[PDB]
Amino acid sequence: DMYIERAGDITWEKDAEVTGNSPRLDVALDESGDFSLVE
Amino acid sequence: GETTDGVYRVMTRRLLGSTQVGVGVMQEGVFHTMWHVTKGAALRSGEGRLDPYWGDVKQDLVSYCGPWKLDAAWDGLSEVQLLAVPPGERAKNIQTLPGIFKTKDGDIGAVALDYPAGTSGSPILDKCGRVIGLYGNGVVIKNGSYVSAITQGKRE
Ligand SMILES: O=C(Nc1ccc2c(c1)CNC2)c1ccc2sncc2c1
Repeated sequence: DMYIERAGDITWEKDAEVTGNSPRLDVALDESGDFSLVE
Repeated sequence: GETTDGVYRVMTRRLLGSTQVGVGVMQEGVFHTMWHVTKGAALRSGEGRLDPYWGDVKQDLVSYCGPWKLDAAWDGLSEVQLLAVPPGERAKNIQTLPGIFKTKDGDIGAVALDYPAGTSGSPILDKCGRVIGLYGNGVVIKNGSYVSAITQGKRE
């Protein structure tokens, strides 16, 4: 049996840790909801 | 049980100890998560029970207690925050600028942040704190890293 526990509020935090790139990728989505890379 | 708005951990006692399988959003009395997290199974919240209401394996989304309520969208321009809730670790806001998943049916926003698979269901937020999608369904790139889509449902 799965259960849920509250982990916090949904708020935007100013001065949060800013990281991560913005890639443009060619993808395909199958009937099972799985993404795959197209080349 | 607990119906308060906010971000929640999705846990299981089926494996060794208590394991975090995912994360979800409670909004307007509805629990929203990714389909691969729960597989459509019922959830427990203290003494209360959450039964599934809507689900779709292709969109990889599922709602509990009512229809999908999240309708905000990424504007294609500004930075967003991943309110990451990792297993055994505190909730944490991570700001990033999303990339693009180009598909035959249109473009989608994508966040390139690396987190354990148990972080699946963590909400992606806009500058007003509105949930523009859920983190956890994407692709593995040439360097083993994960790039997730900004997965949003449809509000009726
Ligand atoms: O395996 C994962 N995700 C997933 C599993 C099964 C299915 C789908 C997605 C959609 N169709 C069924 C995965 C892998 C790495 C990370 S890193 N953060 C989230 C995350 C999710």
